[PDB]
Amino acid sequence: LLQAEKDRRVLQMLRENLEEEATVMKDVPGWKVGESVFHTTRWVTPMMGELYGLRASEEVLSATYGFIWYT
Amino acid sequence: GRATFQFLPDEARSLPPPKLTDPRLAFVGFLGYCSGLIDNAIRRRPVLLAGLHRQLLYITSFVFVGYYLLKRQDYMYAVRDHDMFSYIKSHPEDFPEKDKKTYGEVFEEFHPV
Amino acid sequence: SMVYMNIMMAFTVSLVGLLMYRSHLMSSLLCLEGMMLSLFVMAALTILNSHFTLASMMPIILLVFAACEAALGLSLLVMVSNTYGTDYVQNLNLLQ
Amino acid sequence: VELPSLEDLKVQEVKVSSSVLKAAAHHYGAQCDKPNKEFMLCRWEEKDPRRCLEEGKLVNQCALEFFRQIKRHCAEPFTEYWTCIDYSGLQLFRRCRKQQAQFDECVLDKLGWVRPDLGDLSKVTKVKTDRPLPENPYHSRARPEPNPEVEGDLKPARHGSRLFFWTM
Amino acid sequence: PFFDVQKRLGVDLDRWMTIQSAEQPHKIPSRCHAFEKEWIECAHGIGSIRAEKECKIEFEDFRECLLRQKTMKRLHAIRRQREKLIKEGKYTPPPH
Amino acid sequence: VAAFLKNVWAKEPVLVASFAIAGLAVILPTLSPYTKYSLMINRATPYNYPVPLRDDGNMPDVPSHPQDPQGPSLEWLKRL
Amino acid sequence: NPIIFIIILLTIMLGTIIVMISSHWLLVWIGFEMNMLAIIPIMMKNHNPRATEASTKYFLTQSTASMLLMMAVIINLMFSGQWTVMKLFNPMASMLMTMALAMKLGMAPFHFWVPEVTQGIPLSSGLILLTWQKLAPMSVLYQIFPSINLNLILTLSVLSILIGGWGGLNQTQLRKIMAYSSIAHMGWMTAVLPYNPTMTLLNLIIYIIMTSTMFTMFMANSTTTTLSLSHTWNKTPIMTVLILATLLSMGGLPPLSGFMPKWMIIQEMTKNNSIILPTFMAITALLNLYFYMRLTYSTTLTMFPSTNNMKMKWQFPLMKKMTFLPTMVVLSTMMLPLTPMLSV
Amino acid sequence: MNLMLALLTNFTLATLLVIIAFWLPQLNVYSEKTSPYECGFDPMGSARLPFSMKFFLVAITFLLFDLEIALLLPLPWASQTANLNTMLTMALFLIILLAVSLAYEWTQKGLE
Amino acid sequence: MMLYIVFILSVIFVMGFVGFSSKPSPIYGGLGLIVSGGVGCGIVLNFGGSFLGLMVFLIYLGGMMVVFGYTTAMATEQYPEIWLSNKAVLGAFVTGLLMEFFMVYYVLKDKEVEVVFEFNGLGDWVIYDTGDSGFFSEEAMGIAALYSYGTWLVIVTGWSLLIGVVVIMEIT
Repeated sequence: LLQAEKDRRVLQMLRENLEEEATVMKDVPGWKVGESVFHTTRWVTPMMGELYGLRASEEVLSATYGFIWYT
Repeated sequence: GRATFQFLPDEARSLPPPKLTDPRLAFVGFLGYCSGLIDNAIRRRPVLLAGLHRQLLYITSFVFVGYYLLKRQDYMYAVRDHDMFSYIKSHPEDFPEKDKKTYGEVFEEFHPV
Repeated sequence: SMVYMNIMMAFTVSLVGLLMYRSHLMSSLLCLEGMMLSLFVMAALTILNSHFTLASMMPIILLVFAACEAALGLSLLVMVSNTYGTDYVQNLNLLQ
Repeated sequence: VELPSLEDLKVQEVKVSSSVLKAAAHHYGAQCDKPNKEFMLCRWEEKDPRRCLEEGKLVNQCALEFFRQIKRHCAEPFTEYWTCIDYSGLQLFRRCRKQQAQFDECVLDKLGWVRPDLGDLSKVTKVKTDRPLPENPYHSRARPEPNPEVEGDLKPARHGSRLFFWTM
Repeated sequence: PFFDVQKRLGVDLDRWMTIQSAEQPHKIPSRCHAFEKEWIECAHGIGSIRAEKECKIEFEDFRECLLRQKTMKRLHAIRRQREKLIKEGKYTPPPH
Repeated sequence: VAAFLKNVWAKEPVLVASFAIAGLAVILPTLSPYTKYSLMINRATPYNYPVPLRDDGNMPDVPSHPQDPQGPSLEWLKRL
Repeated sequence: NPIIFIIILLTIMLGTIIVMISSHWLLVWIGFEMNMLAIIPIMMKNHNPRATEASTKYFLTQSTASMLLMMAVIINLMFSGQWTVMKLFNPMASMLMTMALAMKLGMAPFHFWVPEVTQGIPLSSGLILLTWQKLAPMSVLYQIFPSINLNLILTLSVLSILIGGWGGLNQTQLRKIMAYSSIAHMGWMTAVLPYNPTMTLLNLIIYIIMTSTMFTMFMANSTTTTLSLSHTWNKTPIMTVLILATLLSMGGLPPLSGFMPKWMIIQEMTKNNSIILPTFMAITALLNLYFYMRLTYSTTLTMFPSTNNMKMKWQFPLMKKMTFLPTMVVLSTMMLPLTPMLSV
Repeated sequence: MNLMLALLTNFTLATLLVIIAFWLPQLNVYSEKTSPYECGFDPMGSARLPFSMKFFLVAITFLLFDLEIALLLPLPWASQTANLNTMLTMALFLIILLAVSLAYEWTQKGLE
Repeated sequence: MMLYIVFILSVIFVMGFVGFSSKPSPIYGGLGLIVSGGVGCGIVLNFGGSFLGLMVFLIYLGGMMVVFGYTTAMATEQYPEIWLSNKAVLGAFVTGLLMEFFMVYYVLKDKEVEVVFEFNGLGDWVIYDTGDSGFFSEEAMGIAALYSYGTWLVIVTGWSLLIGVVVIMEIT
């Protein structure tokens, strides 16, 4: 149960970090919408920079460093 | 080759083996037979034939060892070949059959003095 | 990312004129016994940020000699300055 | 890449604290096991938790009616039970041991449940095969082709070592 | 010369710590774990001299799983699609 | 030799208390049958998550419902 | 004291057996990390004010030599993250391997050392043990063998067999003269190494024997060249035909076995159609011979027997296995096209 | 994030309190004569600190017994395993490898 | 207490060295280490590895260095002046200090300059974690205790130390 809550939280999380990306600019020397940095195709757990963008304010700082240095 | 860190594998059964009276095995330990004679001479033996118990046990050692080592050498040159033909046999595209031409054909240079 | 270019510029601590020289050998031997932590930390990240879970002991074994051995070579530095009282790399006597 | 839309989302998450969520949590799974073990096999057996969202709404569903069940019959002993365990640090289970019966008085009795002491979450189980058991494993591109072998026969050397002269 | 005794007789000297996917005592993976069993599957019956000019595909992404070298650049290049235009419209997002 | 063992115990009765405990901790682990219980407990603690296998035909044991008769007896400890 | 000297002197080869037997980059660190730990006391035994200003110029010159390596192990732990022992997957590794590993062997540079240690170790007994440390490293280079920048391992070679050659012509002490021309024979075996790396070992064994049988001969009292003059009219003349039956064979002339490595090596280094490399090596080991001639004009020319020097006693050293070697250090040429197919 | 708040709090009381003790009367207007009368009751004392060995070894001697009781440290985490015999058979080796390393040197401590 | 509290340690660390990597009168050499070692054990205590950090204090920084400092009373330097002593140490310093600074200045002072220093982005700690996880002692070096699989790794280190003393019982 606990996990079936998370997997939905990231797929929700990518879409907003994509759908709210592809509507930033569509540039002629830009990128295709949601390409792959790899050749191979399957689901590979994303890097922190994927979920949180350059947003980089606080709730990030409480995510990556959240567990370490304290309750 | 395979069965690594083996002096020789089981596949060496099919080789002659290199039995005695070959000049080398005789020669092997000859260079020891001129070794034994040294063994005295360094210390001022001064025998030049001293106890036959030192003046032998060399000749016993070399030819045994020289023998027991030649058994694998001859092997190795066999596994070398064996892995060659079996490659030369396949890929005949890399191995042409040359034609036959006598001399009604070739010109040389032709530069006499 | 960036933490791999520091610490690396740190591991050019070698700098060798200051690895054998100049005198007060104890300064030379020092930058050696701290040449570690450039080997250690650098190898305490790459092991860690990706979960190897197994080589994790290796960091421990990078000290256990780095202290054991570098503490040997201290010993000689008594024998040099026992017979002298000043280390002073400037002792050349055996020549070529 | 293909990601599903924003939809089949915003579903009903069970919203409760982490103290109550461990209050029952125990009678919970031992008696259900209808989607959930099966839902594991829609992950472990085939990865990429994108292709498999469906039972996620089944396993999330089982909980909904569970906590919706318990609210009808007895919430009074439960509400008082997860208060003590919520009195806190570490959330031990050995402080509330006394009240463990009061919650479980009629639950195992009235609505007919059982205390699954040590047999839960062990005894690696089975489910069933309904979905196609997938071939075409995760990435799985191509072979490629190996080396033909060599055995034949073993000759001795042909003419003897062919080095420079060195007959034999 | 590399004798490889641990092949002949039975013991394991090391051979376990060696690669990124072997055991990990409680069975916990690495991040790029899943690309090992992909890339070793490629070159095994190979003799490795054609490997370099044969596989090379299953290797490169594996080198780009490890360092995230590219995805970090296509990422750093969203900071140029937005955050030069902040004043020019589409603040993006609406919070929340 | 027992006169020796009493004539080092009139002089250095210190390390002798270490040897006396040096062995007697090496020997005993090969004796008392309480051990090898110790290896059974320590194997059964589920650090990880059990993953249910696929059942087609057998399925030797271990039904869907866990509390049904499934597998070994770990409850020899609960009474212990 | 006497027991441990066989515990120490055993742990060395145990230091170099974990080197040749291992799969795993860590162990080839620990492996020749415990030589620089376990070599040092041997230098000492008579506790003099050279050995201790020797092994300390050795120590910190094999300390970094190691400690760079551990930096070029952990590079390709980043890239590819697979240890083991194979090509190094990244050029900053290898170039930081091979030219920081040349410190233990020392090659063309990185030798202001080999003469500063081998000279003036008060212990000449051996000092035959500095034929191990030739044998630990090579048992890496044979494995890593298909990764080198290839413009280097020759460039440390060809600047070596030259620089170790000229080094000695100016020398008298004969612990140095062996120190020099032991950089030389590190010029042939790592110049080959990318082409067919066996027919290196061939030069490696023929080397361990010949330099071995020198020292065991240099052990009676012999130290300085002009103490090898007082040799033939004093100790024994059957000694002098020996020291002339090797020192000549060691630079090599075809009826001996010293000619055996070259004769085979050039079969290899041409056939790869590099014929402008080997002459310059082939031709430079020439003036590597003019040590030995002019060493050998010391002992057969009856030069001023020492003084009234009367040694009426016999000998009690350990000649152990000297009564063999210069029948295998000389006469083996007639025997073997084995060495290319025997160790292979 | 509150650890460093609990450290630089501590020093800053201490690194304060030096100045309010050492420094404050240090600029007071009293006499404080520069005479070389200081360095009590060994008035002059002109020498180098000589090497005194049995001072030295008690440094080295420790440093090595120190290491392995870092190696020895992860016993109580390793008491939870699968096959445990490779522990008791192995764990007890380090110790005896420590205790041996005593007995040898124990022939000569000297005056320690 | 921003996201840069890691980058601010290392560039103190990198500056921790150059103090004793030149020529400081080595009773201040230590004070170039125990800062560097300290900040060093600082950096490692992020990333989640903890036990392995808190040891460097115990086995090295605390335990080892004191021997390095318990001598340099036996090799004891002369009381010439020390530290600022001879006019030479200062010349070698800054050009190092600026060399990362001038590096750190336009390494990224702008969008990118240029390529080799431009493939390192900054500021979110892009890689510094992944997802979530379960727990084993932590996950990572929480299980650093292998007297299981590791054995031939110990028994060399176990045996290589035992000889450490014999060598040093002699030359002493």
